[PDB]
Formats: sequence, structure tokens, C-alpha cells
Amino acid sequence: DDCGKLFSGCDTNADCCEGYVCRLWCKLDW
Repeated sequence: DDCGKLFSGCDTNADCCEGYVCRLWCKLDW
């Protein structure tokens, strides 16, 4: 539910919910 965060790297399971990218950071769709 909580999943990854903004800029929070690129975790496996916590692979930051759909919204941001998986670049250097889990930042917004840059």
C-alpha cells in the first residue's frame, strides 16, 4: 500500500507505486 516514495531510489517490492519513474530517483514522470 505504502509502496515506494518520491525519489526513494528503486526498491524491488516497494517499486514505488505508479506515478513516478525509476530513474536515479523515484521522481515524478520527468
